[PDB]
Amino acid sequence: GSLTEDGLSYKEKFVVRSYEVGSNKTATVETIANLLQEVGCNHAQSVGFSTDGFATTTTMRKLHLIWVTARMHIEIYKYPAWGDVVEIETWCQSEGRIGTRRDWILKDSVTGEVTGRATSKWVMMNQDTRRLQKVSDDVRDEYLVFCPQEPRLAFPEENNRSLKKIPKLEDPAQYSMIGLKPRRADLDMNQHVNNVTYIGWVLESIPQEIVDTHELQVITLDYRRECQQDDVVDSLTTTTSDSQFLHLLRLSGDGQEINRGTTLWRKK
Amino acid sequence: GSLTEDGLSYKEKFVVRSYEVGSNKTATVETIANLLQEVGCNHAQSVGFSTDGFATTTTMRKLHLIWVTARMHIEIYKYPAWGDVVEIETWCQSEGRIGTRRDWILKDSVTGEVTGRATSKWVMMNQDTRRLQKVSDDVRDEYLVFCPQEPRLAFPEENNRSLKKIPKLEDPAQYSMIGLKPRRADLDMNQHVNNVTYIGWVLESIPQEIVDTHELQVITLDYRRECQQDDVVDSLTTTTSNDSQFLHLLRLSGDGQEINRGTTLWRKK
Ligand SMILES: O=C(c1c(F)cccc1F)N1CCCC1
Ligand SMILES: O=C(c1c(F)cccc1F)N1CCCC1
Ligand SMILES: O=C(c1c(F)cccc1F)N1CCCC1
Ligand SMILES: O=C(c1c(F)cccc1F)N1CCCC1
Repeated sequence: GSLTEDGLSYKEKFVVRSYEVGSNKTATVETIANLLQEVGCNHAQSVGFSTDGFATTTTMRKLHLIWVTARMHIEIYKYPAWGDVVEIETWCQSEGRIGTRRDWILKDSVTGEVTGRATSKWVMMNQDTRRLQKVSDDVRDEYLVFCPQEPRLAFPEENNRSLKKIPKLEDPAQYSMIGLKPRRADLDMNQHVNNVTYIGWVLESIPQEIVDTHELQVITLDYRRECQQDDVVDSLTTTTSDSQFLHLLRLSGDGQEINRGTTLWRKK
Repeated sequence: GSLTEDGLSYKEKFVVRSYEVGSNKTATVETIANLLQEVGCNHAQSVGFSTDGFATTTTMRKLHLIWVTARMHIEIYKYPAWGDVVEIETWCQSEGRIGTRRDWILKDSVTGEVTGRATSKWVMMNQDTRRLQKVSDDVRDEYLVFCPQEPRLAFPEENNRSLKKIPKLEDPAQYSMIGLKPRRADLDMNQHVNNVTYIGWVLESIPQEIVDTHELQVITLDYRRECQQDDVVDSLTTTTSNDSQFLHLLRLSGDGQEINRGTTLWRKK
């Protein structure tokens, strides 16, 4: 991978691996999400930011401040097949004192056509107290020189799927997958659960008949709380309708919410 | 990746990814195992085999026969760091009518030194009845032209740790991780649990203090029964021992039917 000619975005090519594909011989949404996360790491390394998923500066490290994902939105038109090369382009943009946004464009290396796109909202948080805070001007100026100055949105449409309010699922849920625990392969280098695992856990409550006859087109996921290594999760789904679903991840014991989201599927 | 000059082995280079590393900022043993599996797929594709992990010929497809892993053995000297390029070389060899063997050599692309090695035993099985069978001569002659004729072993040693008999763990186990279920990310393109998942499940019963102070040097794993998508697994570990050795057992949570048995060796960091 490498920064583009203007140094305001990053591109990387990936060959789809054998263990990265689902039952339709194409990459899973979790493989796509892992690749967006990997290209985001390489963009942060290529410009001197901390490489560990938190994209910190020496100022943030001193203050014990990290960037955390608050929302992930992904739309896939064509899943790359096993052996195919996918080219992902990523860039960041400041959203004032609210936080940062990271966008992605997925393309077929052979045809050059857009096969998918993603957007994510990141917030500043103290790693110890887990207390969110507004972005300070000392921090803003450190990353602004690596962002395009004019708006560059992967999802430009005025009021679109990526910025909608997600409601809380009402009990009883139509579908559920209970007793979900993370293993060591689900943890990152800092022993925290990888944000791609939450996507897999959300999709675990989608019935197999939907997976066998439909393809996932859109997924929006809000991150409210983190799941610890020794926590147990319950995944809940209800049909709100193409097939649309409302999702909810909550701790198995007290029922504390960790995630909420929506998925949209198309008939194959 | 590509077949070597003689067409009797395959090489491929991989860059270690950010989500592929553990707490030490180096590749996990499951990432290594996934890469050996990927280079094995590409070797099978480069010479005309099925590619779905079963390495089948038109003869094997007609008879509903597949190749399945019976044993996996891995020894790692240095785990590649995040960003490092690892070069893996793989080849196959016939073991008479017992089955096939697939071997691997892991090297650092910059230094050219051997950082790891693996060996695996594969058996012929009917897809439907799940009944093992000896390798027929019609099948042998279809893959023998893609194998070295003289023996080429990743583990040559006269007395080596890849061919030892593994005993069955006695209850009560010293350690255990109970209620392990596979999710959709644990399944392959044919909806079966990926062989690498069993390795992760075995390591789940190893206490965190061992993982934090030791590095995994050797892992031997026997595959006895497959875990279905809706099965639940219990992982059991007991210390058999500067080095730490463990005896492992994977069994179904209900009836206690054995699915895997193995051994791990760890050295102090
Ligand atoms: O400060 C950055 C960042 C950037 F603004 C440009 C390039 C690389 C970076 F890590 N980020 C905040 C969270 C999302 C990424
Ligand atoms: O505490 C978290 C969080 C995390 F810090 C890591 C993983 C998942 C999480 F929900 N958040 C609150 C603000 C949005 C993210
Ligand atoms: O028949 C093969 C094979 C081979 F013998 C040479 C090259 C590629 C192959 F898939 N195998 C069966 C078990 C796994 C390897
Ligand atoms: O029943 C299995 C098996 C399988 F066929 C697929 C996956 C895991 C398994 F333990 N075996 C019998 C001896 C060789 C492996």
